[PDB]
Amino acid sequence: LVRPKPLLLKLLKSVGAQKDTYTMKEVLFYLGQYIMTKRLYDEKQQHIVYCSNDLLGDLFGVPSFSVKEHRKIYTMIYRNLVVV
Amino acid sequence: TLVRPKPLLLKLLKSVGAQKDTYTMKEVLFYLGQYIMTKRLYDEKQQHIVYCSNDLLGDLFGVPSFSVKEHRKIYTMIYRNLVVV
Amino acid sequence: MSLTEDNNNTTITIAKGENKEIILHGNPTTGYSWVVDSSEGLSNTVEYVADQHSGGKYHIKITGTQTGEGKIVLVYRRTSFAEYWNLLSPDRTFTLKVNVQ
Amino acid sequence: SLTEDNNNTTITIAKGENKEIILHGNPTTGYSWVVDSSEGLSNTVEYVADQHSGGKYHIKITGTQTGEGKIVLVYRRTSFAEYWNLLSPDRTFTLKVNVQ
Ligand SMILES: [Cl-]
Ligand SMILES: [Cl-]
Ligand SMILES: [Cl-]
Ligand SMILES: [Cl-]
Ligand SMILES: [Cl-]
Ligand SMILES: [Cl-]
Ligand SMILES: [Cl-]
Repeated sequence: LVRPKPLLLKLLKSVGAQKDTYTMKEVLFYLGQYIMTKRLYDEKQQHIVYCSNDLLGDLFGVPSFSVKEHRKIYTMIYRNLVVV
Repeated sequence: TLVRPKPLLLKLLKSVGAQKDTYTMKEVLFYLGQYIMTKRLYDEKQQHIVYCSNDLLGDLFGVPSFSVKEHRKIYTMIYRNLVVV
Repeated sequence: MSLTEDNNNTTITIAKGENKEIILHGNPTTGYSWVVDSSEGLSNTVEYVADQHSGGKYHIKITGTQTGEGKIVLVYRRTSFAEYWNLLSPDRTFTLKVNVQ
Repeated sequence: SLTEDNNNTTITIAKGENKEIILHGNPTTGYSWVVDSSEGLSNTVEYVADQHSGGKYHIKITGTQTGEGKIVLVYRRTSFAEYWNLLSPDRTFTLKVNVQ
């Protein structure tokens, strides 16, 4: 069970999230919703997420990241929540 | 295969970022999928079931819900909502 | 006699043509089920059996069909909307039947 | 070698015999030919770019088990949803089985 920090919380809520406390599974779900809805992934290599002009970029602190790098993604997410 | 969506379907496609009046079928299917995903209209436990009775999608398909497994039914409902160019 | 969750990531020996049974608890009312992700050297059947006295058990019956080091991988999964929706647009497919003599 | 001409047909090889399937693809699009299933056969897949645009996928198969075998190849591009799903891995059960 985790508590998203304000910027991450704002992202999740922009795609339907209601609460303030989540499981990691839920956070990952809404993050996926967010990326898919704003179509941030590259068309030809769909593991590449471009976010340099998106709040997700500010949040993660990157211009882009690859979905293949699982540990990195978990790390970037963990930096932006408090483990309740 | 180029198509022109009728007004309800066009309103749906534009609500998820489409900006044209003419589309390929590939594009129509993509945006319709985006729409269902974004509004989470599908059932959580049986994710091929889409509930749309209180939705614009239900109006244009004329159903309370449908299953994504029924391919020919889906294509039929989509085809009734466009005209091929 | 039968393998269960505790036999995960182990090695067993069977005779070609011998049957063995894997039994795993599952709850398909959630939409998840046990399915064969991959196998080699084996044939199989999967059956759900409700607990008669939540959920039930998946019985995966395997049969050794080719001599050698075989393997079976099962996954407890639920098909996603994205997966169903993708199937409306089929990918180009090449199919070749091969009679091995 | 076999090509798209041989799609949806049946051939007969001997156990241990090799055959090559050659299919055009263009991985600069993100698509590639991948093996969907391969009963009775072992295989290798290699892409060779057209040096003279795309290129050719070489799928070498070998009869590894006497009987009615089959290979299915799909020209596909992994979707974002498929990548993202792997961040939440499904429970798996694995059993090595030495068949005698
Ligand atoms: Cl809460
Ligand atoms: Cl890649
Ligand atoms: Cl237009
Ligand atoms: Cl079902
Ligand atoms: Cl129907
Ligand atoms: Cl062992
Ligand atoms: Cl989707």
